Amino acid sequence: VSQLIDEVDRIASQAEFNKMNLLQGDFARGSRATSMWFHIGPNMHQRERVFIA
Amino acid sequence: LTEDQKKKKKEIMEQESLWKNPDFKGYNKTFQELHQLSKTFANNQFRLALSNYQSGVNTIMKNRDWVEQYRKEEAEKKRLDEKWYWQKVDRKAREERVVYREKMKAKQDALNYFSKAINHLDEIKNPDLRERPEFKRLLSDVYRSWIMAEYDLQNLPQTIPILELYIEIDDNEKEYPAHKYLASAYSFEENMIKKTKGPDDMLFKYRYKKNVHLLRATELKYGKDSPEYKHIVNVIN
Amino acid sequence: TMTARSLNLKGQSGELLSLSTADKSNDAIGTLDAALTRISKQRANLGAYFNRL
Repeated sequence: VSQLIDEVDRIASQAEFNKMNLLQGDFARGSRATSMWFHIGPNMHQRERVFIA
Repeated sequence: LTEDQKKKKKEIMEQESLWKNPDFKGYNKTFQELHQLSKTFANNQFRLALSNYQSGVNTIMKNRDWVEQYRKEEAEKKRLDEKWYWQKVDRKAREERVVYREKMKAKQDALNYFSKAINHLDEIKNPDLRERPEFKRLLSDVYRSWIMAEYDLQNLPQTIPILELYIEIDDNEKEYPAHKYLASAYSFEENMIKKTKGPDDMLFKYRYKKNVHLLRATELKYGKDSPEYKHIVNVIN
Repeated sequence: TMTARSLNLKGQSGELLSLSTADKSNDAIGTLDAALTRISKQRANLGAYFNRL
């Protein structure tokens, strides 16, 4: 169990995509609150943010 | 305390007030005094320089009002798609970037006006006029608001040439906040070199300049060979 | 693991042609449970590790 717990902390820590960390506690804020904005329509104000930890 | 330490305490508080984030009472006080300079100076290009500075400060003041109104309007929306922690943070991230980006636009409009205020002061060519307290105080107020506009948005490298021009004017070098901001902005640049693995010459240049203005700010607020100075002396070694 | 994983008892009370004897029969039995326990736990640790992988 203990190692399975450590594995969880490691998954959260190292689970990156395009060098962004998607699971550790850099949400709801890290050094900046900048997080996963996706720009969905062609114009401005057609936006979404995703957060997770 | 000594007569100089009592005087110094008074002056440091006045200097901290001088660099106070803008508000409506400070706005009024500032434009009383900057107009007082227009009174004696009686120079159309100085008048134009002040007219542009005032338009720049008005941009900043109108922005501060916008930021409260925007945050108010968002707070007053019913958020029925906000049952997740991430969705609450999402909407927060929407707020912060819209507010920061709007402040960035206000900063440019304020700096375009400040740049125009400087371009008009540049047209005062007579050295007997450029050495006037009226010329120097306005130029100081333009640089101070310029420094603060950039500082608030974390644009610290950009504050260095303006802080340096600022301290060259009419004993501004004896202002504790001016050296505090220089030291902090230099510290940022030192950290940038350490994070980006930049050249050693720039690491030491920025570290040196940080320590010079750290030491001078300390000297100015506490006095030379004070327990507080003596501490900075040993660290800088 | 090595023989020195448990109390590695050789010989037994009485006359021998060796220079070693076992200890308390009851503890010698307990020792072999200890030997098995120590290795069984190590195997179980490896088992668990395999499941992690």
